[PDB]
Amino acid sequence: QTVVTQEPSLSVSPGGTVTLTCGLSSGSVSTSNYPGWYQQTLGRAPRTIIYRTSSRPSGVPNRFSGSISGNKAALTITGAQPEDEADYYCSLYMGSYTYVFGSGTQLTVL
Amino acid sequence: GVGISTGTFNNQTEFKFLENGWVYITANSSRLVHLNMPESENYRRVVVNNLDKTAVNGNMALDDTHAEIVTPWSLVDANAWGVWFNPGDWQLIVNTMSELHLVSFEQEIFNVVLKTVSESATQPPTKVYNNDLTASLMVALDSNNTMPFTPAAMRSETLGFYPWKPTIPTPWRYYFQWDRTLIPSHTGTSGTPTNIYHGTDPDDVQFYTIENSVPVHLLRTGDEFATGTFFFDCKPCRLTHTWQTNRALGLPPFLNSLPQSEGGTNFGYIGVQQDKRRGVTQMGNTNYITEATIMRPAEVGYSAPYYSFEASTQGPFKTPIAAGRGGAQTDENQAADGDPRYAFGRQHGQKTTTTGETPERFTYIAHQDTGRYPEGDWIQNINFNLPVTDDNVLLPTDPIGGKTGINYTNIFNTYGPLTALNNVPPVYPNGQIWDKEFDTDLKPRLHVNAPFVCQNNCPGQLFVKVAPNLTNQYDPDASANMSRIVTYSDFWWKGKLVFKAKLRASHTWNPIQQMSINVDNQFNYVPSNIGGMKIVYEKSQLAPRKLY
Amino acid sequence: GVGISTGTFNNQTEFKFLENGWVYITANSSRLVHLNMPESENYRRVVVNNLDKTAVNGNMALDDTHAEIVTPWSLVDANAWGVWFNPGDWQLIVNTMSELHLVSFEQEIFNVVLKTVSESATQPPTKVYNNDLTASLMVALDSNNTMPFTPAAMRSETLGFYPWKPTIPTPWRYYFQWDRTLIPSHTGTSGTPTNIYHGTDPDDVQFYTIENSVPVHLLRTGDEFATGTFFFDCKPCRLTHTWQTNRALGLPPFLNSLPQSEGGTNFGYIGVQQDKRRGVTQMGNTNYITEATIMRPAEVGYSAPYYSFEASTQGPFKTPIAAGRGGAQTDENQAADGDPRYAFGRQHGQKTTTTGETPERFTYIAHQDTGRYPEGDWIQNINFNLPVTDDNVLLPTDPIGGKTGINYTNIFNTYGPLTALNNVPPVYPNGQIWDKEFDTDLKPRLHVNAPFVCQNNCPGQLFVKVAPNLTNQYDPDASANMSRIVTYSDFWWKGKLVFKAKLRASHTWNPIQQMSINVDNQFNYVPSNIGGMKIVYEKSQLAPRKLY
Amino acid sequence: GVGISTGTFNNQTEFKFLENGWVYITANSSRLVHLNMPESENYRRVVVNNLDKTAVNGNMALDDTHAEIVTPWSLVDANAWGVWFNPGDWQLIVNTMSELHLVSFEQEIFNVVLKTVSESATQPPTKVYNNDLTASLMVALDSNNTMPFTPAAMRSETLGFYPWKPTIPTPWRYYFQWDRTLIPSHTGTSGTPTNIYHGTDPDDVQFYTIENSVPVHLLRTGDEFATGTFFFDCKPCRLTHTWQTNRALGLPPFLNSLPQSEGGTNFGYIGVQQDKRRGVTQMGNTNYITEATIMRPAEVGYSAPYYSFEASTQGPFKTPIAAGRGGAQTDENQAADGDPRYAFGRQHGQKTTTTGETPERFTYIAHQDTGRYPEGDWIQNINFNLPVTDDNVLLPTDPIGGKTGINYTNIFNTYGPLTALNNVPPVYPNGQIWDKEFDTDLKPRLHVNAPFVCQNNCPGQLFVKVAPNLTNQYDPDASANMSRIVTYSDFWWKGKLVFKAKLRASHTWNPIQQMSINVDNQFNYVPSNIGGMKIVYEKSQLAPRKLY
Amino acid sequence: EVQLVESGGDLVKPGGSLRLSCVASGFTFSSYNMGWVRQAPGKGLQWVAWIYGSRSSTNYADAVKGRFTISRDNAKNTLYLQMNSLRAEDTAVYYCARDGGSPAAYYGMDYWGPGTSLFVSS
Repeated sequence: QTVVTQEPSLSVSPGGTVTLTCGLSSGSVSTSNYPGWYQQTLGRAPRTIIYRTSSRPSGVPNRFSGSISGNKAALTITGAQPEDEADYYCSLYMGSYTYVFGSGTQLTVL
Repeated sequence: GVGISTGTFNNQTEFKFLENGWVYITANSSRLVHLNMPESENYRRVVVNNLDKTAVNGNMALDDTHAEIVTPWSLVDANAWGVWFNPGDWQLIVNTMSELHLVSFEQEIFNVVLKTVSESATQPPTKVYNNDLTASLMVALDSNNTMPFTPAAMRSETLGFYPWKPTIPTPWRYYFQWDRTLIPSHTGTSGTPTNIYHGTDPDDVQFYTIENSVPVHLLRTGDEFATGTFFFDCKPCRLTHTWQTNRALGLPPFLNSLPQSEGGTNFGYIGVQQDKRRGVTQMGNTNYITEATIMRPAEVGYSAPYYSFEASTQGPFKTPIAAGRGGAQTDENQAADGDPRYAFGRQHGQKTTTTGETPERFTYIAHQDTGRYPEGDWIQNINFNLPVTDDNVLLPTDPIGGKTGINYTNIFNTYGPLTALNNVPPVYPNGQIWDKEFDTDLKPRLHVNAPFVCQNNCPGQLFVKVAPNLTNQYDPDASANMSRIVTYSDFWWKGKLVFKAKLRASHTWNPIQQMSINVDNQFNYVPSNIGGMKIVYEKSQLAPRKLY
Repeated sequence: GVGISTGTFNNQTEFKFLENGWVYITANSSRLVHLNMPESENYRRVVVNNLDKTAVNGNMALDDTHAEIVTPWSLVDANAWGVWFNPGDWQLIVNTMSELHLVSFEQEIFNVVLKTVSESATQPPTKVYNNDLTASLMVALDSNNTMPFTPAAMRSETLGFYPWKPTIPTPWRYYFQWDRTLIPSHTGTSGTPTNIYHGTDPDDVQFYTIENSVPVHLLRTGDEFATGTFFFDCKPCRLTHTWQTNRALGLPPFLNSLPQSEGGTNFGYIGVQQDKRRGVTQMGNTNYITEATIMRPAEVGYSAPYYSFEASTQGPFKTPIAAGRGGAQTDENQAADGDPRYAFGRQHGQKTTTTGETPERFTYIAHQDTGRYPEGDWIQNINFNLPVTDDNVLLPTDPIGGKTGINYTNIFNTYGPLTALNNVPPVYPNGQIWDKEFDTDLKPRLHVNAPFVCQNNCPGQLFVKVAPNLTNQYDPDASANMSRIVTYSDFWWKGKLVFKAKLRASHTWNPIQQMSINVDNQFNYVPSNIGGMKIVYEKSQLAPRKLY
Repeated sequence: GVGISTGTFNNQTEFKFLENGWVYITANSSRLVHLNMPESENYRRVVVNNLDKTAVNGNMALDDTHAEIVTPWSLVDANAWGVWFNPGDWQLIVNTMSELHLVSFEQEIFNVVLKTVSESATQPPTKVYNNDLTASLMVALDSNNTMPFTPAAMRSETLGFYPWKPTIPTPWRYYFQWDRTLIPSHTGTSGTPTNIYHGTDPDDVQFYTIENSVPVHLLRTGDEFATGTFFFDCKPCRLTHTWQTNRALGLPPFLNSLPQSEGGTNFGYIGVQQDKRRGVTQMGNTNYITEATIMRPAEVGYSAPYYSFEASTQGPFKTPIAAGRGGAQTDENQAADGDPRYAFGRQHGQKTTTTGETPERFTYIAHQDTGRYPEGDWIQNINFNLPVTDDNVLLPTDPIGGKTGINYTNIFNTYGPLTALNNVPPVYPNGQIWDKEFDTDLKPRLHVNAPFVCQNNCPGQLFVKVAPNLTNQYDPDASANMSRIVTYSDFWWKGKLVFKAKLRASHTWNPIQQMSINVDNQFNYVPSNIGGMKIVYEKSQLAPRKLY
Repeated sequence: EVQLVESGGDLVKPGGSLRLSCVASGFTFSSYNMGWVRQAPGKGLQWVAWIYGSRSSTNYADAVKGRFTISRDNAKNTLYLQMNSLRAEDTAVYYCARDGGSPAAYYGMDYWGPGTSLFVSS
């Protein structure tokens, strides 16, 4: 069974740079997986931050950048703001029409 | 009747020389054809599916998924060079002739024999063969070309190349429409790439049957069938190759200094600075006039994405190319895209005494120099500041898409209004002779599988079958398979292929390349001590001709 | 005279059946055309400029900058399928016919009526309409094709599709030369991209006027105008589609093992290792013979950069493609590049009782399978080591130029000498019938907007105008606008379009696709309880034909 | 001779288009016919009696008692649509044609083969088949129609519908006169209802034999038989259906108020009181003029007692009806009386790979609306006081004879001088084509089993038999059965059926109903992966025509 | 613009069935592939079902195969998720997901709805 692994928790100081990583226990993540990054706040529905590994939906601040680093997907937040503290979830397209979701990373802005 | 022959065996090639250097080449080909009664008397719609093979990431090029109608009929196909010419005839043609025309085709079936097999109940196998004088052979000539065109040479399934070796027809089948999707992957892709067969589009269904489309003749032992002469309207086929690349078109530069002593190290020099020379170039922002930048009338050959696979309604297929790779003549290991590879069995040139399912294979290297050497290609900035720097030049070693094994030449297309190219050369003995033209509104400028293309039409496919020989217990209401008396046929097929050819002329002081027997290839043309024969491939466009 | 009619209303389609399966289809079309006197009696050189829209980064595709000569004349255009055929006639044509020829065209204007409007000074509006028996209608037939060709079907501005609904002509205008530069950008580009309109090149100026170029006829109430019969020289138009992709060309592989039980899970198997098979391939460095690598006569369709915009002297324009997207039939949502989208008003198929400026729209999916499925394409190394690894394969998901939304297929071109494609199918009712050929030295192989192209010429454009009806206070020296009596015209236009068509034949055991009325589309062909009519689009190439 | 063929296989349908929209449709049908030597060489007068079944009260409808002469001959019958047309040909005919004429019929037997079977005494069965070159096949053409007319389509016993599937002839038998009485009963009747078979009337005896009535040809392996062309004189067959009921004949009432908004709830209103309207009615004692009471030119269709069984000299038989039930189109479950039900085996459309004796069945629903909806019928008093009260109206729910399951409509007949009806539509593939007319003085206006009826005569029945192959121990004086060498025959039957048809014309703005292949029925027209074929029924009268 | 609203979430006993309805607005519903994701109380997001193509092809996660059915009605612009044989492990907030790529799917959830809570308890 496909398992997506990402850091359970991460921290970043205000105005700093943080990177959340999303990998596969077996295999590597590529642009063919169409990595997507979604942000969720307490008591609110998920918000799409990145799609197709690089595309942020209109209204998403430019401080969020998606890329493929090594064999994993990377979401970099530069100049992290207090409102960026949330649960970030990674979605991998596992071929055919199957989608898998990562465990999620709780990013807290100090 | 029963004891009267209905035809004569003829396998002679006649060269009747005309006035003005023209010759009629009439090749006669006679074969003994053995046919078994079909495994099934019905038409089957069979889906061949190999999703297991392509489920391995990176194996999408091995896709074999398709759908075919398997028919109870067999196809008699003589559309191969080896069916008509032996190595001596081909040598004469390729050495003494400069161009070849396809004039006419005839075929006929005679001396039909039908035999039934009676197998005894004795524990050790034992059987007898009896003449069934009232049995019939069903012969259908699709002179109207109603049935799908399925040339057998592409599958190495034409008639045998040896007059004295009995041959067989190929069971006939055609493609039925299907829908298929296959997302490409590679070793290292994670997940299961989309790989499904979607079925059939009802608007594209076309179920053909020989019975409903073609008249059928029932030939008994005393009957014969003749198709009648068909006349082609194809273009001439050149038996000469062109050697001139864009670098060898037009007037060479004048050498103001010539070597004073013979030797490989002594070179003539233009004697004028490249930026001080006179001439015409298409580069309007540079004063350099060199052999690579000077204007030429047009472009010889073209570049296309090689080993590119395009996906369509029915799956992925390789993108064809008209010309072979450049440098395959300086290095035979460079033969790849555009250099056709022929694989064949013992009927069609392989050593007849070999054992195993491994076919004999050869890659054909054409003498024409219309190919490309992508390792020597490059792109550079419009500014054209020399010597060019890193960021202003895209080289064949520069990764494209982040892949170090893919460069721009792999996705590079230079076909345009200035492209000039040649038709594919004949491939002996395994190459196809003529091919039907596509029924599209806009038609391709050439075919890569046969030197002759049928503008309007070319002779109808010949289909043969053993008429059902029922037992006394036939019941059409039964869902079980029809019970037939085991029957088979042996009939003599005779064909006449007429070409018109032009005798070559000596245009230069030096002699030209000719095909000759020598110590190395001496035994490729004679049988072994046990009768083992083979037919090795021969090149056709040996002599050169000037392109410009 | 005043009280004598000069023509007859005829809107009947006649099918006169000939010998050998041919039929003459003469479509008669009669309309009542209402024309108002032009807003201005002068020619205007108007520059339309929308730099505000394209100043938004990423909106360069919405460029509308151009220059047009607006003329006081109106264009009478009947170059649309709906002007000539109703759904029943189209059903008969597309179901019973296999090919269509464009034979001839005639048009005429009769029963000219000119009325002046007198508006009273009473505070509540009130007006009367009086016959101006001496007023004239100016009619110009550009039989020499001197004026620019401006077909109205591309703007949905031909005559109405309903015989009983009066229609109008479209005000005529043509393009005047201009220079424009627009550097593309995207959401996130910093700065102001270069966006200027440079004016007009004096060497390209071409100011046309109907008066100086065409004879003009003045038609009073008792006059009529007939253009005379024009005869076309176009190519035949196929009413059949091709389904065969490169994967379905030629002889299928022989299946050594066939299924023993019917069912979707039971497949036939070739029974031979892919590297031990016999056949011909263009890959000279591999022994694999599969459905994707085996040689085919040519290529069906081609790949081109889709949604690519090329900039030229006058700005950016989308690169056209001959064929639609593959997979738009398996998934209607895949219709995009090459699948024409038609937007039209209430005159040309939209529900006549609808309110608002929103047009009725539909994307046309052709039945022909010449399209491409770029998601299933890939490139790989010449070495062809299987399974292919990451660096040796460029997939449609690999970024090109560093952009994750752009892949090689977006910039991929596979057009070549082996490409075979079909002409665009007729689009009913909103599609154009015939189009003038370009006056370039090298001409395109087809047009994407009309199935018939005018090799030499096709009938001159018909222009109508209301002759100036001056008052008693006219002063040509005054710089103010000409003062005219408010005048308008109503005249009957009758046209005859003659086609030659061939009756289709049944080639296969199975039936084919036919257009039929059913419960779902039953009310698309009849008026509503208040008279609301509509004309939904119909597909033309319903029946299949074999490509090879 | 022995090794010479005497005919050619032809199974092609040709559509030769004439002037004025007429087409000659010549359908060729070729079959391989297998025939076994008759079980008995004698004529037998066999009484089939199933008094056990009908002795159960209420089972009188299952009566099978009859007497037949069983003959040693077999009948070759091609009087079915499936013998001549495949689904594509039928689609073309029913979609492009409006009427059909039966022009001519030919049939012939050729390539006769006779084989004897030798069975060994070995304990495990084993047998051989030898050609009997001197054996004969007895062929009798009853061109004078002396023998009783016994069409095989009513028993699903014509030749097979697949050209590539060998077929068989049906053993021939005819009805011998008998007397039978059967008093109807029901579940609950007390006692034994009168149920006897009284024997044969000497004045009605008619014992026919092929030998004494028809010339017999003895065909050896080198012989062939041709019947010669027969020409029909039948009436045209309409390929269009009528939809107009008596409620849709003539001028509709004028609507003084029309809907102001489209929608299903907005209706137009006549605007005049039903008793204040103008018009003509056949009810001379009422002032009401409504859609149900207004006069119509005549009556479309008629009502007859449905599922009524009439007893005659030979027992009970169901009363036939010309038209099918009304409402079978709004509810397919309403198909019953007048909607023919066809049951057939694997030779005649059933999936050829099915197992068991259960036949494939379908009920045919004609598109013509000449049927009746008896649940909506009623009778009422001549006084016509509205609203009608209980005693003045007889409803379909009112018991007749004290039975709550029988109402007046069950015994209701409305056939009269004003009745207008249509001929039965062709039923493909299982329907009969032509039928012999009754030799009565007064003849029926139509037949319910075939669209074409033989006014004078139609081609003689073809009978085949294996000539007796006696052993050396034959003794005609012996009372035991004749001892014959086990012999059987296989011969090729070829027939040509010529029709004349008229191409349909588009009369209305809207398109009409056409037969088309779609996803649901896509695989009903192609073989399965093991060769399983089927032929599903198709409707013929698809397009509508106006009755008035 | 693009809005998705889920409804039908309610407390249900184990082994029952429930149909979640998702109403979409601001876009052409039929032109986009839709799906259902779910997040268990205190757990991460988990993909449940996907519906794609003009033919309404459906794919399901292994945890809901055979038990869940995803369908769509383009006339009502609605997406239906019918769950049968509901288990305690199915208790979670179910989110409507819309893919923003019509002709070229993003293969990721472009838009999300507010979600509907489903509680499975005896």
